[PDB]
This record gives sequence, structure tokens and C-alpha cells, in this order.
Amino acid sequence: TLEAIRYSRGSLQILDQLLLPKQSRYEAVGSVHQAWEAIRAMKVRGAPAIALVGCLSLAVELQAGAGGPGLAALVAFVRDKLSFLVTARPTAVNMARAARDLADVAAREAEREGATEEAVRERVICCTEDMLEKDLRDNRSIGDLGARHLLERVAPSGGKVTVLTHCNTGALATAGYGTALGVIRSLHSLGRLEHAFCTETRPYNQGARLTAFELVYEQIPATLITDSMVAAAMAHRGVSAVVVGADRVVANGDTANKVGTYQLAIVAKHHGIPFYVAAPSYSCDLRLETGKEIIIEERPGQELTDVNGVRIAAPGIGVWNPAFDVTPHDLITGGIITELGVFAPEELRTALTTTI
Amino acid sequence: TLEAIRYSRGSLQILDQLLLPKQSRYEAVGSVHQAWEAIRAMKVRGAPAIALVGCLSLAVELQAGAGGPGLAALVAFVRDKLSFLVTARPTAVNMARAARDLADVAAREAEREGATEEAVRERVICCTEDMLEKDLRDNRSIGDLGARHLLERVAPSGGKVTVLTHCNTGALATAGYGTALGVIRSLHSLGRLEHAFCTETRPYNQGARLTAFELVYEQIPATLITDSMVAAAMAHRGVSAVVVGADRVVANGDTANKVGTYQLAIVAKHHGIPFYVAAPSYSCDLRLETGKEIIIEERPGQELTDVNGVRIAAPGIGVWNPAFDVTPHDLITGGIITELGVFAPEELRTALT
Repeated sequence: TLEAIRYSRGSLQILDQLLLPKQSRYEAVGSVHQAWEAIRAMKVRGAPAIALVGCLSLAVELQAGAGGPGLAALVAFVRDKLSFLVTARPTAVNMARAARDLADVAAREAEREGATEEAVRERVICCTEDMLEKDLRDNRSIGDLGARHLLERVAPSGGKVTVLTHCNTGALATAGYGTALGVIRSLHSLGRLEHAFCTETRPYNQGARLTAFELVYEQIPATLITDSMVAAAMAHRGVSAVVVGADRVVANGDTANKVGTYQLAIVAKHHGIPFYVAAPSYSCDLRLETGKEIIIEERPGQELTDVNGVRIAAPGIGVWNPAFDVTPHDLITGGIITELGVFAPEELRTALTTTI
Repeated sequence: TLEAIRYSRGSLQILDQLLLPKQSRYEAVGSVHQAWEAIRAMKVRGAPAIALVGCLSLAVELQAGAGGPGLAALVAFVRDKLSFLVTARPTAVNMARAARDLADVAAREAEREGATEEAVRERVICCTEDMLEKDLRDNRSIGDLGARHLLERVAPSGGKVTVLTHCNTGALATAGYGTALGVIRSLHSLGRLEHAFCTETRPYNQGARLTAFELVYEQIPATLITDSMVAAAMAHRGVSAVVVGADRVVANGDTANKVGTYQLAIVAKHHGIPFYVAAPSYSCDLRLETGKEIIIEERPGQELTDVNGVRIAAPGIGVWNPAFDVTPHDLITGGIITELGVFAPEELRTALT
């Protein structure tokens, strides 16, 4: 029920992430330009969420009659709005991919027999609204499919589970419901969740800031720990499964995700508890054969040394601040949870491209 | 070297840890009471250093002729100030043990035929001076023997090594030179240190605050990382060994240390690099046979949720904040480095009785 995106016809609202977690508050999004500025100010987080907010902000404009008149004028209007949206945060592909589809829909709904302005307007809007529902439904599917598979692996005879997660993959990283946190929501709904542990996820602290917030909001029994306590928690706090999200899963299942994920997979193996990656198919990059081919983005060292504008670390120390690490697929012992199902790493490539 | 404690006869200064790592201010100490305040104010950190700072403040006063009159009074004076010092931060026993023998030293030489006021004074002052030197030499030995063992294990053909460490075990945790950081200092002096990685060590950040400070200070080539980056560093940044300190090593070698240590050991094993625990013999507790007997401290949740007086974590979230975890001895693949040198866990009980 936590919504980072609120949408109805003619009406788009977004939860302002900058104010979290002290305050939860929405901002009305009236125009494509407003969306662009919100995305850039980091009010909207998560590539799927960024894409939807931009596309829905176009749908809000169109519903108000913006664009046109004519068809070429309207299609041109749509294309310039979409292309402008792609410039907001090009750090990820979701917006660009959604922009093509909508541009194609509007062109594939600008070149028919007896084509007309109102038809283009309504159909572009409807696809955008279909995008939203599909993404929400797929997230729920990840949650339910992943929850079932995890339960069958860890407590098939009934009996609850204690899940540990990393970074933020919830409503605050997605259109809604989430991926790995979606699995936790689904387990809670089934009444099969004993407890959820979440790590701080240094240095950007999204587990402490956002995942903690989501868990408290949903009143899911939960505990925050430091990244350094993961091993202790598995040994002493009865952790029975690990579920994380993914920034990128490559063709063999190697998973780039927020740094510390690789470490989590190692410690889970040591304690013989299954490790799951939850990722929609559109987070799976079948071009790359292995994790070797991934460039690990490194971010500025001040983002590690400083918190809230105050330097914590000693002056002059060198810093290594990779944003992500890569988990080799042989440590993904639970499986890869997609909207299409749960797959062993070696199965992923063929499964995603030959099943619906 | 970096000195948290600067002492010469009649003069004691301590590095004010509260102001680290921005500033280095040395605070002169002319009294046992002054010491007591500094220990309670947490200007002094590390059990050995706390014990030495106390005993040495007594020594500055004994050098000051504080103590009178006779001999029986001086012994009485000494016994009192040591009892006083114990009340500062009893959380660490190093002071208690220090007091009990410094008292017993003051006793035997008081019982000595023809015992005199001056002789028993100098002898007490000299004793505390000897404790300082011994502790420094023992740390140097941990570092030197540890470093040598590590080089033979990891780089027998020569070649430099990259060491990863956790929390703070250096001059800012000890009398000087340090234990795990001592090994890094020794590797560096030998020109065999490629690089040192130190973890932030959440939630008290001793790695980011203090260990990074010491490494920069001694111009040791070093990089700070978060605790969650340890695995990535091992796989991609050529870490060739781990060396950590210890709060308590028990008879079978099971080691209680700053939470995350157990995690480092697991991650080291995964990457097939040796894991060392550096521990002076007085950090070894033979009264307990295994880590199952260790009762883990949980500190308040606020000290995890908040940084710098400002809450980071989402309001209302439950918190688990154990101070320590326990590393099983069979993950101590490097060895346990005492001032006597490096032992496999199985050898430790025999070696220390």
C-alpha cells in the first residue's frame, strides 16, 4: 500500500525521496517539465520509477489536451516530450526503452487508415497506463513467485522464514511493491514471515534510510543491522534465506548489484542458506556473457568519507568507492526471481527469451 | 612513530582522542586526578594505554614527591591512587591487573631489609616506566614476528603484500606501535608492504576515524573502504592477507573481536587468503575453553541509528547492535600472533601456560 507513484487519469503524484525518511510527502506533477526537474533533483529514485513518472507526466499533459492540433503536430509533440524525458537521468535504459515504445505506438498509431488526433491521444495514454499496471503486476509476480519458491526450498512443510536483504528494492526503488522487498511483502501476506533483517548498505545508506522506512510503514517485523553484522546475524539470529535485488544480471547469471551483495552471497554460502536475486527481465542484460565484462562504476571518495555534510574519515586517506560489486552466479544458490519465474543461473538466458 | 602517550621522567602528555581525526592536541598531565578525568572523558582509548596513562600519572606525582611521609604512607598513597584509577573505566581489567602488581611491587620493596622512602619511590617510578617499555616492545614483537610469518606464508619469493585490517589496533588503541596495525608498520619498514586496506568499522567508525589517521600519519600507503566492500577488495584489489586485533582470545583460539571480524574471516577463507589474529598474551583468556562461553555485548541502538548527533536510519526501526562477534578458530588460517610469535589455535593453550 506504500506508493512512491500515485496516478489517476489527469492526476500524477510522486513521493519526494529527498524528504525521506524523516518526512513522507507527495508533490503534484503537472507537466513533463516538472517530471524532468523532479527526476533530476533525485526526488524520484529507481530506473523503472523514473521511466513511469516521465511517461505518466506526458499522459497528464495529453489528457489536458496538450500537443497538436493535427497529427504530425501531436506525434511531434509526443516525440519531443519523450526525447526530452530521456535526457533527465540517462544513467539507465528504462526511460529510453519506454520512450521508443510510446513513440512507436504513436507512430503505429499515426499511420493507420482513418487515423485521427483523438485516437493517438487516447492510445498513447492507454499504453502508458498499461505500462504502469504491467510493471506493478510483474513486481507482484516477482514477489509471489519468489516467495513460493523460497518457501518450498526452506520451509516447504509450512513454518515461517527469516529473510535478510540489502540496499533498497521496495516501493522506493520501483513503481510499487518492489522486487526483493516484494518477496518479503508476499511472505508477510501469506503469514509465513518470521522476521526481516536489513543492512545499512553503506555508504549511501539506502537500507537504513529507505528499506527501514518501508518495513516500518508496512509494520513488517524487522531489524536494521550494519553491513558488518550480516555474518553474526546468520549465525545467531536464525536467518534462513537471503533475497537481494539486481542492478544488472548478465547472460550467465552473474549479478551486479549495490556493493556488499557479493559479500552477502559468500557469507550465505558459508552458513548454507539460499541466496536469491530478484530481478525483472528488463534488468537482465543478455548481451554481456559474464560479470567480467561489467565496468564497476566508482563514485567520488567524499561520498564515503562524508555524511550529512560532515567529514567522518581521517583527512588525507585514500578511498575506494565502487558503487556495485559482482556476484558470480555459482553463489546464487536460491535462484534468479523474475516476473516469468524463478530460474537457476544456467537457465536464465534461454528462459527469458523463450517463455511468456 | 605516532604516540598517543608521550612520556619521559616527570612529564606525561596524552593525545586527546576526542578531537581526532581533525586535530592532534596533546594534553599535559601533572596529576593522577587529571588522568582519571581524561580516562573518563574518553580522551584515552585502549585498555593498555588507559592502564599506562594511570600508572604513569602516579609516576609523575611520585617524581613530584607526592607521597608522604615515611614509607608506610607512600605505600598507602600508592595503593589508594591505584584503587582510585580502577574506578575510571573498569570496563577493561588492564588497570586492575596493573594496580595489583604495582601495589605488590610497592609491597615487596617496602618489606625489603633496610627499606627506605627514596628507594621505594624510585623503584615504583622505575616499575611503571618498565611496564611502558615492555608493552611497547611486546607490540613491536607482535608486529615484527607477525610480519615475518606473513611474508613467509604469502610471499616467500619476495614481492610486496597487501594487508586488510579492521577497527583500530594501532598507537590509538595501545601504548604505541599497535598489534594488527603493528604488523602493517613492520611490513612497511621492511619495504614489503604494497598497500593497506582499512574498513570503516561501523557503527563506531574506529577504522575511518583512527586507523585511517594512523596510516596517513606514518605515510603508509593506504585506502579506506566500507565494511561491505571487503569481499570486493579481496577479489579485485589483490588483498593477500587479513590481520585483525582481539578483545579476547580463549583457550582453543576462538576470538571475540569487533563485530564484522567473523565476517572478514569467512570472506578471507572464500578467497583463500590467510586470516591472522594479533593478540598480546593478556588478551588471551585461558579460563574459557571455547567461544560458546563468551557473552556478547549489545550496545544501545541509537549509537547505530545516529551519526554525529543526527539520525540516519528511518524512525521506528528495531535495531540489533552487538559490539563483538566471535571467530571460530578454524577460520584463523594465518595464526594467532602473540608477542612470542605466531601460533596455530591448537598450540595456544600449551604456549601460554
